Amino acid sequence: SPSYSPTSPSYS
Amino acid sequence: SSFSESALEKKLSELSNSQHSVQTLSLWLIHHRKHAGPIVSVWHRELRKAKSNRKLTFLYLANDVIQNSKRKGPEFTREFESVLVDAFSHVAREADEGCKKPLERLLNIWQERSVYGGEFIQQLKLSME
Repeated sequence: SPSYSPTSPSYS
Repeated sequence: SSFSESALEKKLSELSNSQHSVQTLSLWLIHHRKHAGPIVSVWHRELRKAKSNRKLTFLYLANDVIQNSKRKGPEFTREFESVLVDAFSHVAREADEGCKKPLERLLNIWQERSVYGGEFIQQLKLSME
């Protein structure tokens, strides 16, 4: 594979 | 690797847009967060030297590092703040120019082959600026 997604980190 | 500016430069040269590439380098940078100042400085210098099509990926790395660093400390959030305005300005201009390149190449072909006259080619060029 997937391209990076910037929502992927778990930080809320 | 141990942290060094040379090791970071080599890792940044290989940074791709895959989730895995961004995540792996982000994890290494967080593991060496004591060197946040040098990390951010090298990041910023390499962003500017990078090919326009790799520049967004640098901002993705920043995203990953900054977000994932929150649970450890405010060092990266603070260090990045000094460079992110320049980074965004730079990537905005470059990604714009980069995305227009195929259009410019087409106009250059049109000029070389006299598909239209120079005056009209200049009008087309101006319409993209």
